[PDB]
Amino acid sequence: EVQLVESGGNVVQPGGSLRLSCTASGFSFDDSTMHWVRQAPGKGLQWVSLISWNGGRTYYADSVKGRFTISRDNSKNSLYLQMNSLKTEDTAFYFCAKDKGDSDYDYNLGYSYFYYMDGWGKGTTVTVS
Amino acid sequence: LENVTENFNMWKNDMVDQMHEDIISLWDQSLKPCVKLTPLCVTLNCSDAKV
Ligand SMILES: *[C@@H]1O[C@H](CO)[C@@H](O)[C@H](O)[C@H]1NC(C)=O
Ligand SMILES: *[C@@H]1O[C@H](CO)[C@@H](O)[C@H](O)[C@H]1NC(C)=O
Repeated sequence: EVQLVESGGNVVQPGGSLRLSCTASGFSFDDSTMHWVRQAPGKGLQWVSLISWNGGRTYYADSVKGRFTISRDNSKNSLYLQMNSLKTEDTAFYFCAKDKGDSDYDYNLGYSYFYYMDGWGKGTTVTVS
Repeated sequence: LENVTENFNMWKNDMVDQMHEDIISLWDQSLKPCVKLTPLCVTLNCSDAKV
């Protein structure tokens, strides 16, 4: 049993910035990778960003690679995803979801990391302009 | 030799059999130390070549 909580969403304007705080507990972040997706009304899921324990494997989706950055720390076990240069078609409920972080190792091929969300947070809110 | 006769069947000759054996071993020995290209073959995404 794990819980994820997010806060900091409010009215936003295009070209502005917003600070989003997403704390969680019940699972250590030392060996956990956090995801980010958004759920616009009437539409399917969309991938936003990915992050590893320290760095690398922080790949971003094609349409949201402009100036979006995600950072993590171990001191207080929380995550951030600051919104920047908000467009007029990127308004939706952003969701942060835990990942199991399973892997595999073959001497010839090397480390292979699999990705699939396990736990999900309550959800945030966005409103352009 | 001056005046002597002998017969032999080359198909039963073992000089050729030994030559095949050691030549095969020689090639294997030369390839022992240097790298093996096992990791290379993965899912390759190939369409065509510009040239
Ligand atoms: C390296 O490990 C320390 C351990 O406390 C952690 O605080 C730090 O964030 C790690 N490095 C990075 C780049 O996060
Ligand atoms: C063999 O040949 C030699 C010459 O090369 C000859 O002198 C001798 O008589 C021959 N022997 C036989 C058995 O034919």
